[PDB]
Amino acid sequence: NEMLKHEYVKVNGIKMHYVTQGKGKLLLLLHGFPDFWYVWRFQIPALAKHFRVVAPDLRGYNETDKPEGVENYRLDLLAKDILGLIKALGEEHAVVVGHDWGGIISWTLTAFNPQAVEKLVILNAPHPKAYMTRTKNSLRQLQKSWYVFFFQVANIPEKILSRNEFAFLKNMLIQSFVRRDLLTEEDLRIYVDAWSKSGALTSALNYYRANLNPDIIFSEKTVVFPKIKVPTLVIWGEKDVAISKDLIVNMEDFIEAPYSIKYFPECGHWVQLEEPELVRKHIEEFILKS
Amino acid sequence: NEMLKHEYVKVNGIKMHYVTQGKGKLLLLLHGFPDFWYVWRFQIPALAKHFRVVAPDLRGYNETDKPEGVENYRLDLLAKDILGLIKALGEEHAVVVGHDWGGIISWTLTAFNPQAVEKLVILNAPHPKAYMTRTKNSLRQLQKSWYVFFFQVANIPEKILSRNEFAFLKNMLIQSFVRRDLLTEEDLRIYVDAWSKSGALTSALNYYRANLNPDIIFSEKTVVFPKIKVPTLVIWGEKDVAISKDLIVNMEDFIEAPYSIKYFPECGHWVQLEEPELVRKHIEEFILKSDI
Ligand SMILES: [Cl-]
Ligand SMILES: [Cl-]
Ligand SMILES: [Cl-]
Repeated sequence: NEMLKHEYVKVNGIKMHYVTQGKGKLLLLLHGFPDFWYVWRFQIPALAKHFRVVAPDLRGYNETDKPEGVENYRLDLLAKDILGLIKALGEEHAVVVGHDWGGIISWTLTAFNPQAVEKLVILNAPHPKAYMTRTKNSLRQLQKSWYVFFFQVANIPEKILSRNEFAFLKNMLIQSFVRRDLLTEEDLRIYVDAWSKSGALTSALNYYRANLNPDIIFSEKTVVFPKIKVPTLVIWGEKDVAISKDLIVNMEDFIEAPYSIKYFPECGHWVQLEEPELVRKHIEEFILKS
Repeated sequence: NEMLKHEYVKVNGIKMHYVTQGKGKLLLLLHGFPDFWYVWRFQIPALAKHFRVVAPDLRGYNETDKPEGVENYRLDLLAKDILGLIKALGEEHAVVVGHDWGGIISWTLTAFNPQAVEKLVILNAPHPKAYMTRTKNSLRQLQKSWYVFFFQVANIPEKILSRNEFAFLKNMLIQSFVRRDLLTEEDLRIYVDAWSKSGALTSALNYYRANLNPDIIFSEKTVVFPKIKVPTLVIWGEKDVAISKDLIVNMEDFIEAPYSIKYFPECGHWVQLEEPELVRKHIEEFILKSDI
């Protein structure tokens, strides 16, 4: 866009890059792996027609700072980055939309800090308690999560993912799309630029090492996780090659607030790229509802 | 059984435990993970009607020695253990039947030492060159091999697998079976005893660390592997949660000698437990009621 603006702001001891367009109610769009703000390229101008849209690069990604060490990527710290971002942007609360890791962070932010979240929207991101409790008993989820186990190993995943101009990552994306030409060559050049930022791949992989290591996946005991107390919308592409439907059933046990789920039976993990207008529509309607 | 006998023998620098029953033509039964000789409990007395059956515990398992270190579980060493066992049993060769890792070892033994193998029977074990070439290009195989990646981590998988009397491992097995009651309460007690042997879990996991680490899976090299020169029967349970059919089709470069494949469309990885009589019948027919 011409109206899209790049900004950097200090939050939670790190500098965060974001793009923004629009005025009004603050709406955050939070990417996951192996994306960055640009995954929201279709939604930013559309949502910016009625809202102040901010799409940051999460800790470790693209133009945001990249602290060294696995411990710097624990979910508690990632959610504190977003809490800090809302404060730094001059709001008491935001509408928070998260996909993939951005959605895991959003569930966490909303649970522990409901005062900062006006409404929560989740795209293809399991609730932490659901993944922690259920994965060990879902052979289909364990199989879909093969690469989570691969990413635990030091050094090798960085090497394999980066080889031949990130051929693996390009493939991972393509294999996940429900039409396999969903990204253009222009998109891919922009993705490679973000992937090639010094330290970005290791930092992204550290999310898996910090938060989805085998102790967490195969924990004998359930975790304590506060109920969600804000209205919540889940958008769920059912042909997700990374997440089994086993993990999104029954979110209401975790939510003490209005809850709605919109299934997209013929979309996969990148629902916002596959049905960009329907996704935008559902978001706008849910936010304008009250 | 009453006629089953336990023995220990020194081979390839380690002491190996095995059970034996029967007299006549020597037949080896080689288990995989997370089994030991006892996976062959149904087949041993039945095959002992026509063969001298020997079912060893592989290096690292149950009553066999358990050398320290990942490097001691490379496939070449494991195959040399079995070559040594055949020699130690007083014969020049044996019929070799292998399931899972025992099958991978059997492919390797047969390729590099064909004079020691009379005939080869493989149950749900991909040819090493097929797994090495194809896995990295097969999303379905990579997904099925989630646990291969899990097992690469030091210490943690041993802890998780062993906790609460091997609750994980029992679950892993059950989720892999397509028949009920393959493990009775009595069988489970016996399994837990073997699993609990000092160093056994680490040694079993070292097969995956030594031979199927991510560098090996994703390597852009083709592997050298001799052609199979002994008659070979592959038995394949199609509902295998661990191995994609991508890895068993198209053997043509790999085998020179006569080859037969028997698919079991309604069995999984543990085909010898799920259709024990049909599996035994195909083995007996192939070995003793052969062609040219
Ligand atoms: Cl749950
Ligand atoms: Cl749909
Ligand atoms: Cl069958």
